[PDB]
Amino acid sequence: MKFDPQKYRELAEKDFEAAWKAGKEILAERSPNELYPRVGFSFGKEHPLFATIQRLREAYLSIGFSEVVNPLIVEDVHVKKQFGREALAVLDRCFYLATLPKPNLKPISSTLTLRSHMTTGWFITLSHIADKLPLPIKLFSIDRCFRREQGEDATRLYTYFSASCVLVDEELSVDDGKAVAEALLRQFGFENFRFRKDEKRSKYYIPDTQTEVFAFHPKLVGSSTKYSDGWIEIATFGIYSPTALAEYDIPYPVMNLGLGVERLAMILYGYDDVRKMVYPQIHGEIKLSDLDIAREIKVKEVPQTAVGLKIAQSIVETAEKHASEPSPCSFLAFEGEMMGRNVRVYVVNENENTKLCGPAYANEVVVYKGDIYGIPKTKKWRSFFEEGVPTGIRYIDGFAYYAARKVEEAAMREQEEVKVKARIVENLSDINLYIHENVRRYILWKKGKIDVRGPLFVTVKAEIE
Amino acid sequence: MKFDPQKYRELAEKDFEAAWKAGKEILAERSPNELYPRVGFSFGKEHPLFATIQRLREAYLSIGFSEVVNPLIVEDVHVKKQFGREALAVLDRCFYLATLPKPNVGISAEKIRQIEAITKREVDSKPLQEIFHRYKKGEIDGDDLSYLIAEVLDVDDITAVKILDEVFPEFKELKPISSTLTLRSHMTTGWFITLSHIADKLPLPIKLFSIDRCFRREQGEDATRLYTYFSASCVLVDEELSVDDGKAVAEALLRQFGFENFRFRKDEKRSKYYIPDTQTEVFAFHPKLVGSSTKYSDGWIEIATFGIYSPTALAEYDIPYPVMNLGLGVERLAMILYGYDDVRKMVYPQIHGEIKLSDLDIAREIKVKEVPQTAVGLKIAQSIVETAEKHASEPSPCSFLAFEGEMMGRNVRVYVVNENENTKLCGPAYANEVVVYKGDIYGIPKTKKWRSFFEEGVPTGIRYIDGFAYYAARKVEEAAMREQEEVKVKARIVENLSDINLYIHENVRRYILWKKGKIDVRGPLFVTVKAEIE
Amino acid sequence: MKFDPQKYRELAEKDFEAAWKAGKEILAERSPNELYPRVGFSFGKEHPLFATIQRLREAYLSIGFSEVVNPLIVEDVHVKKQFGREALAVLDRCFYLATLPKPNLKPISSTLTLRSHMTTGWFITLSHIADKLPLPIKLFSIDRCFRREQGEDATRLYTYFSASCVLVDEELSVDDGKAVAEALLRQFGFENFRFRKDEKRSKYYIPDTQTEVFAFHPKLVGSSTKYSDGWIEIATFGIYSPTALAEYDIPYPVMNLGLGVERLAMILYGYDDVRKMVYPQIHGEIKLSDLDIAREIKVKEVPQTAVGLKIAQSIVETAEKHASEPSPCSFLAFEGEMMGRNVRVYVVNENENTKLCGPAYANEVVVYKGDIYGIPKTKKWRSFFEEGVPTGIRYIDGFAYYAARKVEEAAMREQEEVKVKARIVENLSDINLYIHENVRRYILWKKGKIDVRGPLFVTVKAEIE
RNA sequence: GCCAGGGUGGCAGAGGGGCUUUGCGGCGGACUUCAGAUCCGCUUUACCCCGGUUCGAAUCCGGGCCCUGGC
Repeated sequence: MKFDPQKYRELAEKDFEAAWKAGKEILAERSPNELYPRVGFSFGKEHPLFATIQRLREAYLSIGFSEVVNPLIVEDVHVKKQFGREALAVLDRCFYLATLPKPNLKPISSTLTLRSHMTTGWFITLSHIADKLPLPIKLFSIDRCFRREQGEDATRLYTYFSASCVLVDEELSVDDGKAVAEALLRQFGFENFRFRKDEKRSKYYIPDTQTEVFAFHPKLVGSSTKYSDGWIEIATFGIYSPTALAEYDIPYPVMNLGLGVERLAMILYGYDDVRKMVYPQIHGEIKLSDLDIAREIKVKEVPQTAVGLKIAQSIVETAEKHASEPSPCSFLAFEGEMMGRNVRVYVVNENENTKLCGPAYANEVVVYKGDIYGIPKTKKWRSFFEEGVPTGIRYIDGFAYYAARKVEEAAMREQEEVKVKARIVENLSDINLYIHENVRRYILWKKGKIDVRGPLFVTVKAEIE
Repeated sequence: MKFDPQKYRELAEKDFEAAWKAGKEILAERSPNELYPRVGFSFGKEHPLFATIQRLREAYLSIGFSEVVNPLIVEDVHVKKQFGREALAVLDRCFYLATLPKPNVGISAEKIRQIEAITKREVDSKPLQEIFHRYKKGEIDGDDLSYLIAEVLDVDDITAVKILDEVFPEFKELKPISSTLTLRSHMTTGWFITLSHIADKLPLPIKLFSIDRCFRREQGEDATRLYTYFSASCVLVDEELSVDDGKAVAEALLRQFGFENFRFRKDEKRSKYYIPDTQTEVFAFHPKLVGSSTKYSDGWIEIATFGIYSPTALAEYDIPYPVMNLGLGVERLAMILYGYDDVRKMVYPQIHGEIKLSDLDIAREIKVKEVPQTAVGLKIAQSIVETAEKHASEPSPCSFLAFEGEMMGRNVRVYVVNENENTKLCGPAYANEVVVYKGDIYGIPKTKKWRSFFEEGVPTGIRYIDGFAYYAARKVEEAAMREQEEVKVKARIVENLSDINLYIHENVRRYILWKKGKIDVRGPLFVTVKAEIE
Repeated sequence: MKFDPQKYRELAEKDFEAAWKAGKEILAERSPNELYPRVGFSFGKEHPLFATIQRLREAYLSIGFSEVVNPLIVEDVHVKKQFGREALAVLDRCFYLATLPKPNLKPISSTLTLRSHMTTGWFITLSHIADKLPLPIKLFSIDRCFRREQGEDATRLYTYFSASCVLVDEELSVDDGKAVAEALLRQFGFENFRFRKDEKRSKYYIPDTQTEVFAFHPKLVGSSTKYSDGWIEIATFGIYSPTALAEYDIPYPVMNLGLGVERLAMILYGYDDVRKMVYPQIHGEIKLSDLDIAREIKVKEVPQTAVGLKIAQSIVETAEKHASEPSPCSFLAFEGEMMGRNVRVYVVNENENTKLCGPAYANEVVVYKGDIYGIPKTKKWRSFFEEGVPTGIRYIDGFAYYAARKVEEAAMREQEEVKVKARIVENLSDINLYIHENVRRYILWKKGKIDVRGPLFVTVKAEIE
């Protein structure tokens, strides 16, 4: 709480030590659900796809290439202008745009298509600058492309990100391509590169320039796949053919290297299935840490009065040392006034030969691997207690609150005697604990279980007058 | 050049000052095209649109929202689910995905095909009535290097393409076929699908954001709208919600971009997917706008919009809780932060010829054509100037000694003179320098009449005599190889850069023209270099 | 609130419109202090110094230079090794490190000094790589330096940040220096550069290489200073002398360009006084937006019961249209049961000839330029209402809550009649409004004022039975 | 959305059924010239897109777009 400088300032000159020790008075007194980790901050988390995209941007910028937004929607005539005759084939893997005619139903296609790869737009862009700006021109762009590859999903998606670039100089060669691929891929952890001529020999690439780049990443050696040797095809590139360049009045050769993001991303953040990486939401991949699930386990009924706390608090203090004495027996826990009149708290076990508290009064709730267990701190369960996140809430701890807050109900009810007992524990409920319905449905969905059980056997009587 | 530590140590330990001055020996003697600005490092620049998007990411992240990738291509059924009846008005402003069907090589064009002479161009090879049939079952793009290179001989596509053109006119009868698939008009269309899968399996509140592309038609014009755009959207999922929660987010978001005051009016559209009376329009005030030419003189501009999804559509996806949705339009925000008036010019500049090259960049591109190739040549010119500088007002004729040394193992002596009389050694334009100012290349002399071109422009540091000098030095150097014995190079008047030995790659030339720039480098240089090589 | 899909899902098929309109039922009902802008998110803000540092890093990286941490604490023998004879002078502007001897008081100096500029550490670093790594070597670093410049503060501080770099190649010249300075400064908005030989001709720089770079920034033209012409000295550089290089076995020339951050930062974020930029906290520069001050203006006593709200709410609805009728007069506002018994709310003015409500019942509280005003939405005050942030809380609005929550006190008090009236308003208090003591001390410190005054003249009687 | 004047080559802007401006600038060449000017040759003979009238349209009529004096 807000204190007074002087007080402590002067109170210090007298006896420092006792002044220091006094400090503890400013610290707040926290109720159950106001304690860690039932309380904590949060923070946004980014998507591996996008993250990688940004990483790609800086990568490209880190090597001279300036950013550009290339045309996305274009007329198929462009694709035709680029692939000479082989263009008919290409237009099959591409989509077209169809609109709905204004009824004064049935969609009407148009010559408009979405670019399959970045290269379709490059020529459009380069046409306006290849002859005006000073050479060498280095441009790059990381945007969306659309492709109808068989029109499936099991293999690939309809929309992907291309991390493309183009180099424009008087003299170029398959070498400049290799050069860029390296500089780019190195910044991502790749260490060794191998280039092999692409067989499909696409017509838009000067015959025999089209290459396929293979890179070595240590993060892949020993991978649960064929990429075990560490290598993978990561990018392709070539030099545009004078044919296509001419279609747009571009006088100089052009080197174009383009890499698929989704793949890099999977490699970078360790995903096996593209779809499960980019669309985790849909493919049920939602996840919460043990710590998070912990924070979600809260007390249901907590003493409202400041007295109730110090009451249930004691209720526990007793059963901690007297959970042995054979019953019938009794121990006074608390004595004081609340709201208006004195009260006494009792803890016993009316049953014959046995123990005051059940063998599970001191079991702690802890989370681990997605499960909410209820277990005694025994060398047996250790691991769970040293790799999971313990709630810090024990059976008694959780019960006592129900008790204390219960006499509180009678206090303002005019009563004079309350019987709050508890035998078995078949869930969190029986222990004055809960979790939001959404986290329940969570654990359920994640096929996780909640083994919160055990014989508590603990009764508490209180009398107000 | 490299030196020796030991040496320099043992010389400095005794006679310091002497070592110091002796340092100059390690520096390099740069030739003309090796001096600033003729040389420079380069760095890449970011595109404003993308830049803004990155900021947006951070901005959202900074306020608790987590990134996500919503579904982009979706079945219009979803729209119909989100707008109830009015769903029609929308789907008309949307694009549908059409695709080319396969050329049915049977039935329709099989009967009237096997009645004539199928193929003639010697190709033979067993009837690929099956390999060409797999084309109706499932093929691709790079499959053209499968039914040719490995079928009827002929590598890759040396004949693969034409055998399809001159033998099968069927391919030129294809037309895209519409479908039920579309391209989201706004991030919202995809939010329902994404939220459907988690709105109840994750802890509340749920804060998700995504900055991705969307598509929409609008009078099919660019000066009225754009075909594709970016939406920096977000959704807030919690039990209790009110437009307040929408305002708060908006503020906390825009506040990271400068805006200092916000106002929220209700949107008259009252869209169906939003609870009635919640679809708010958010207006924010940003300084950069105040006192501007745009319609945002006062500083206020509608920057985003938001509402609370109608429990009607939530059900269409089994979402029990209410959800808040705020959507910022990227391009605009970009335009503001980076000062652009016209969207189109902002994002697609290259196409709209909004290219530019600062003065310094032009200066850097102005090189020196003829440059001495020998360590001797340089000195020759350096001196040719050295003398041409001193003896500048000597009534013609006359002559002066410039350089006397050995070049390629043959003594040489170069001189600077003037043939005519009744004048001075060098023209009144020998001292002019090439400076770049406001996009033009000038050939002016330092004067209180030109100050503005030296304190705002960027001097190349090259003067007529400098450029020329280097030219001559080459000539004399060339003769020292042609084994000649007397070359007298001369330069009268200057019309352009050529008459000075200065040139600029063609593209830069074209750049200047495309920008309506002028190169005014004229003047009477008048100078000759007589060099006797033995 | 959490609704049921089916219900609305089916309820929709019947009559959509009425279903849609029904939606408003899930929206939360917000109390006064739960409304915007009395509620809102927050977010960290970065420091212009650091921000600039980072900008510098990327700048350097953007041009090939790799990062390095150079020695900060070093023996003055190094400075000596570097400045030949002129070193005695240099050691005056530098600090030394002194420790306290272990008493089995009086600090004991040592030969240890903190680097004044980056150059002191460079040689140390370069010595280990200049001959091993492949040329050209490009390194940079942006860290702290210490200097005893006259030992003041009015002119400069004891600690500053250097944005330094070094280039190591076989052939170098004052040109490479200029080149780097440009590439670097351009990325920050500078457009034109001019270099002039530095007079001090420091001995560690090959005689006549030491240069001073001047850059032109449009953001400066028309500045409230001599930097009006747009130019400013931004960085200095040179080529190390063979003398010093030899002291560390470095065989090749070295170009070193170093720029002062604090200055760039001021230029970038528009600060006139260094100290007020980097240490704003100390030099009392704390600031809050009108919007922020707004959020801080809250209601002090708000109706606890759901009834109280709809009560005071009406209390206002009446005085909105009946704040005219001459008094004595009366108007019934609300009639209903709360907690257990019916109640009626009355609003009048027992005084002779006058008006029911004071001429200031409808004045809105709004913030502007750091001041909390209380004014009527009149064409006169417009600006304030269109450039400041209006609370949305009007005199009545704020009072009514006090009223409603007041009958609420009598309701659970057994009473049967409450007189809640209000005449003058000499502050927020008199209007059931407040601001945390820290914001008060704020406005005070910022010499801002709170003109919340005006004749409210409004009484409210309620009777429970 | 609505009255109307109009939508010509790299730039400006005259005319108006087919022949047709002009100036600037540019492209190449010529000069006894010591200063920013001089002369000769030069382009795709230019006038949105779809129809209509016609022997013939950039110049006449309808529709789709673009600037503007305006509602």
